[PDB]
Amino acid sequence: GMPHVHVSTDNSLLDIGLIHRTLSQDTDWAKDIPLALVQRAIDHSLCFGGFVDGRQVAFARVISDYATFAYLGDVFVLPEHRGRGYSKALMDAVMAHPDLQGLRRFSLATSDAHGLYARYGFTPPLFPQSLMERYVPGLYST
Amino acid sequence: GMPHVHVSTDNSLLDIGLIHRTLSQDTDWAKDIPLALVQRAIDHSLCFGGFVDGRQVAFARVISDYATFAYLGDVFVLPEHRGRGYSKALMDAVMAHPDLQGLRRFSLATSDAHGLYARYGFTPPLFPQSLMERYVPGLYST
Repeated sequence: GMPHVHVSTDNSLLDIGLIHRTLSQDTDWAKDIPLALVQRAIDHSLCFGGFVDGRQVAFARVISDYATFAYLGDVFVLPEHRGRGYSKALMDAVMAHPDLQGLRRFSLATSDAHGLYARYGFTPPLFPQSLMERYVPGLYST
Repeated sequence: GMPHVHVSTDNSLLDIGLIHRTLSQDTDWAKDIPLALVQRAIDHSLCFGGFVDGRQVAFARVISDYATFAYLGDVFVLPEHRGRGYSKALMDAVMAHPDLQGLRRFSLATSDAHGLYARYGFTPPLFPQSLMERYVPGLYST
C-alpha cells in the first residue's frame, strides 16, 4: 500500500494555477489570495510538490534562512488523493531536507491538525508569552 | 536630538564578525552560534544594518517570502549606542520596507520587550492554541 508519489523541490514543476485555486478557494488561511502573491511567495520559499502521473496532487511550503529558522505552511493534498501517504511523503522530505537541518526553531500554525504535527516532533510553544505577531486573518477578502 | 544613523539592507556593508561576536556572546537566543550559520542566515535573510561613522552599531534581521509571512529576530544595538533612536530607525525601516508590505503575518519572539513591539502593532497571538514548534533553545551550546 505504499504511495507511488514523486516529491520535488524544483519550483519549475509546480502547477501554480492549481496551487492558487486551491489556496484561494479551498483554504481559510489563504482565502482570496492573489495569483501574484502566490507566485512571489513560491519564488522566495522552499517548496515541496507531490506529483502522480504528471499531475500535482500535494504541496507544502517552507520559509527559512536555511540556518536558524523555518516556518511551514500551505500544506495540502487534493481530496481525491487523500489517505495514500502523500502528506507524510512531503513531511518526510521536509524533515530530511539538507537545508533544513540543525534549525533552532521550526514553527507552524494549525487549526485542527495538532496530533498530526506532533508525530513530527512539533509541540505547543515552550514560551507562549514571548510570542507576538501582526496578524490579519482574512486580509485578502476585500 | 535626532539620530544620525545610516540604515542599509545591503549585506555587503554588514560587519559579519561584529554580528557573530554579538549574537554568540551577548545574546541568549544565539549563544555560541557558529560563524558559518551566521553567514548562511544573513545570506538568506533581509538584513537591516545601522551604521555611524563607518562602524556598524545596530542590526535587525527578517526572514520572509516577501509576500505572505515574515519573522523578525536578531535585533540589537551596541550598548554604547543605546538611547539614540537606532532601534526605532531600524524598525521604522522594517515596517516601511517595500518587500514587507501587505503581509498576512509578521511574527517575533521576545523575552522582555513586549511593550516596545506593541508600539509597532504587534500583539499576543490571536490563536495561541494553533501555534506549534520544534524549538531547541541552547542548541549551539555543546
